[PDB]
Amino acid sequence: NQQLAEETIDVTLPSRQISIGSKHPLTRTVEEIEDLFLGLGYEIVDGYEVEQDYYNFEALNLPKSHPARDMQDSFYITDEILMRTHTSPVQARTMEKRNGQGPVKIICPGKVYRRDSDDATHSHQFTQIEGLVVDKNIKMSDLKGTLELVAKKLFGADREIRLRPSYFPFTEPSVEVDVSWIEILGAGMVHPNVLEMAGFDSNEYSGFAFGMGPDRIAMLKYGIEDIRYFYTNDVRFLEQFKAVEDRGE
Amino acid sequence: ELMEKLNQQLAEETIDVTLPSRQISIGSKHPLTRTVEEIEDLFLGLGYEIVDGYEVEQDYYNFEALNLPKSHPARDMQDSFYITDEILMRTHTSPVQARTMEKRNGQGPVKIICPGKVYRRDSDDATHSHQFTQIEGLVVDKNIKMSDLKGTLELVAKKLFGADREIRLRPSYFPFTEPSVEVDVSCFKCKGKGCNVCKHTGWIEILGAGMVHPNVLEMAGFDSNEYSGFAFGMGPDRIAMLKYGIEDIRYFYTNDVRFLEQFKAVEDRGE
Amino acid sequence: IPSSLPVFGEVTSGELTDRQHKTRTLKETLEGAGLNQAITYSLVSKDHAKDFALQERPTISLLMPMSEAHATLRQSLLPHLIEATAYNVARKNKDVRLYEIGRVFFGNGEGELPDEVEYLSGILTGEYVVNAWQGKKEEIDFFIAKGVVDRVAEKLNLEFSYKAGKIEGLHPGRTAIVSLGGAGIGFIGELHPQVAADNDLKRTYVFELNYDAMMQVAVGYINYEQIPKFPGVTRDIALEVNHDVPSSELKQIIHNNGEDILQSTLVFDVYEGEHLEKGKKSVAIRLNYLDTEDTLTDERVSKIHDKILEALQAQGATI
Amino acid sequence: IPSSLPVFGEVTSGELTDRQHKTRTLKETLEGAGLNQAITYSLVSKDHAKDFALQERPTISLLMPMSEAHATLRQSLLPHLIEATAYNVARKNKDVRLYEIGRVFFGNGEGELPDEVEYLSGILTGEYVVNAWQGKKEEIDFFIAKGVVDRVAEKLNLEF
Ligand SMILES: O=C(Nc1cccc(S(=O)(=O)N2CCN(c3ccccn3)CC2)c1)Nc1nccs1
Ligand SMILES: O=C(Nc1cccc(S(=O)(=O)N2CCN(c3ccccn3)CC2)c1)Nc1nccs1
Ligand SMILES: [Zn+2]
Repeated sequence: NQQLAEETIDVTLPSRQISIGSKHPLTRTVEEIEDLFLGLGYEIVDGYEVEQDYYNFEALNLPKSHPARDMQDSFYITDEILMRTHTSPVQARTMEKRNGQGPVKIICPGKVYRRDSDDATHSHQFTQIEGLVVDKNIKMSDLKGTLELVAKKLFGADREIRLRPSYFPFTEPSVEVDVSWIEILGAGMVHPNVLEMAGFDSNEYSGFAFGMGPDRIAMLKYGIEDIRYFYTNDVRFLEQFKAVEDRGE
Repeated sequence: ELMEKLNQQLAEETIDVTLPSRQISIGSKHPLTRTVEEIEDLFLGLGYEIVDGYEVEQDYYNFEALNLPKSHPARDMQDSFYITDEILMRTHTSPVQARTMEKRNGQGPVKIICPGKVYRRDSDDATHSHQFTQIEGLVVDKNIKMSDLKGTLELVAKKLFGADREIRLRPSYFPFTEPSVEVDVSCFKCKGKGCNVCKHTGWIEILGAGMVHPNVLEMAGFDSNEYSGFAFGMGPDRIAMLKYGIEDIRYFYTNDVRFLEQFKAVEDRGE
Repeated sequence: IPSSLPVFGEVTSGELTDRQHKTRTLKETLEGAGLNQAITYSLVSKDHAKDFALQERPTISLLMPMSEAHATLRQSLLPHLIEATAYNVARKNKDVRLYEIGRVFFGNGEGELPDEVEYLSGILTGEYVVNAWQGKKEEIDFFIAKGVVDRVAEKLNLEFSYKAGKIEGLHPGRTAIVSLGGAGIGFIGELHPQVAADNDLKRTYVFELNYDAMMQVAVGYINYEQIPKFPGVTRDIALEVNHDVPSSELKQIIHNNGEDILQSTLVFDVYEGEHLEKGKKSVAIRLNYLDTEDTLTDERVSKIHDKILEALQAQGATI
Repeated sequence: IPSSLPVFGEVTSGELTDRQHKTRTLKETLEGAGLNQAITYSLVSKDHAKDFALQERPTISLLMPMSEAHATLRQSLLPHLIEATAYNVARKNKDVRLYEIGRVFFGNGEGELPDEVEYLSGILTGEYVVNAWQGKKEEIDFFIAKGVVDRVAEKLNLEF
């Protein structure tokens, strides 16, 4: 009677917050790409961050002579061991263990290292997702198809993309993809020396591979102005990434 | 000044770290939801879509579209919860597959998974609930064969009961499928020669399946001279009961927290 | 029959839809806050079927129930969640936190399929945090129930608002209507003392939300904004106001007058007692000011702050 | 170029491993308790590389560091988590809850690849619970840090 009137609350007063942590935006972009590839039958594979030059370079078609293996550009620890410069060595090692038997269809996320000064667009440690498909009649159209799915997952389906011939040691033919223009994915048909070295028969098996950089994808997607924000862990940064996302309206 | 307070801290501030931690409580996922999610995961990685639709359904989709003509012994007003002569609580998740099939206008592939609540006009007890959960699947494409069914049902039994699970296919009859089977998993308890779970049989029934019947394809708008299909169903309630030794179905629908809060943690495959 | 797997020539990546994925993430969030997933019967008794319903909408009854208690489709998740709470409490499970996502059923007149609507609901009673040996015992109250409904909105990237509402079966004094884009989507409230007493419960809180409404909102991608380069300025105010003015009202007045720099507002204290005219309360509010493009001069702040004070004063809110 | 997708005649369900699944799950449960996922630099000063090591093992130093800050691989996740916390506090974020899962590195010496070990760590300071109008202010103490570890073990079905 008065009970109900005396126990009147102001229901608009601050609620007792039960706080939510955030998933790192680099991790978000990773997971999303994994989930895409899971549903196509791929395996996500994880490997060593400190690698042999065989796996990081040699197995990737970068012989002793190559500008890529320059001690000035990579973080060596001995002449034979280095902070890996990409997640390709996990893909090269996974291939060899398959023993000439496909299909391989793997996605390899993780931290990669580049001997460089850090600034707003360069971190000496950054993230990468690589993928590898090896199977009997893989053709570049198959690559193109997969790349459009990746773009569609990252930036939505109406987002305009651009495919440009290019060149990498470990693939041929090769491609770069821009999104409307900004580069995001590098990819190609795996070079036969690369199949041949990890014990596939390049007369039977073809392949395609790709890399992209979640640090860069995320910066682009959100307009994050400095890559180092990812590795500084200011909570005013991280807390902007609590919520779900949809495609949109 | 500072070293003096640092030291007094050091001397004063020792705690018994074995004391109860300040708990940050986790709620549970319902055991029925857990089983439903792992089956979805399995199917997602194979290219399927997870599809939901109506729980109150029309006779046409629940029955007719599924090759139970107005005649049939299952159309039975006593076995099913009707609301009118035409509209009933769905008895399985098939009507959702039937409707999705129909909207594909005779074009494949169809590959869908439909989890959800289903209803039987039944008194409840340790082994019957009038509202239970089902997961159906439907795959329809051009050369679908019964060996393709088998291979898929096998991934299902592995997903639920372990990498070493085998399956067994026993002849049976359902109106919507043909050939039809009931499917056992080998017992995950006793390795062979029998225990109380598999009832000293070695084999536990967990699924029914079959090749979709032409009439069902043709009614949906598909050409059964070019398209074939398989479909299957399973009961998360039964599965979870078998999996965990839960002894009474109604424990799922009572929401005793001393039952629920048992199911907080992750699982794996042990050795 | 040998064993094979179907090879699909239309290749398509299997993925949760957006709604499906949001629902899994949401259930992770609820669970992460201590709430157990309930699963209840859809069919209730015919006199329960309209409990907590929003619209008068017709109910759907079976032609031949197996059981008077399962005869009509619920128009609300709460009746069986309240029962499950009563059940638990009578078993001396005093701390009950449950949520459900589940459908409710409104009749579409005769011989049509009803409207099936997905709801998120839950119910809460007992302690939220306990550690006896340290004297910690946080009883579940309306505001922690609010905190759960807010954690929902936060995770889904939505904003809800709250306004006192009267819902039969809830405490008239501790019931809020929850709104999204100005539309009512649900409510949060303590159970009516009489309903709780019937069920032998203590202080118990439920919330029910139209999850379909929630899921229709397209949120897009997260909006990242760089961290402000410049520090803001905080002023506190203590506003004497008639006891029934909701704090939302004062916050709105402040935003309405806060021009470009008023960033947010936080009530940090409410005082009702003898040190203050009866029928008045004093509400203390922290005003936070911020320019992303410049540093704040005391004088630029004072100019607006004075405007805000006057608007408040003229709407009956004494400093 | 035609756009196509490769059709694998050898059919497999793409799924997270058991370990991958526990990880995603464990992360949600951490986030659920209010911890933000941090990602830190693997390379620390040679001087910090052995901090909190369990563990008396050789560290792994770069031949040619670019920075003294980033010269040697960490044997602990905390130095850079503490660093991030200090940073936040200096920037007046008083409430910092971070967890990280990431690797630390132990020398196997002698031109062998190191032991890379996945660690779960985190760091906590400030208030855990506030609602000031109600006078709720629950400071993070040792037994809340304990609750977080117990929630980890709870979730993974481990007995610590
Ligand atoms: O072939 C690949 N991946 C691949 C293909 C093309 C482009 C890229 S990318 O954009 O990420 N890249 C990273 C490396 N960059 C380099 C590195 C050295 C030399 C030239 N350029 C170019 C951009 C990755 N890896 C394989 N692993 C096993 C077998 S094949
Ligand atoms: O065909 C199915 N499902 C299906 C196939 C076989 C076995 C089962 S089952 O084990 O769950 N079943 C459930 C129903 N039970 C019934 C139902 C009606 C009559 C007889 N018995 C038997 C066991 C389900 N769905 C389709 N949707 C669209 C086209 S085909
Ligand atoms: Zn057995």
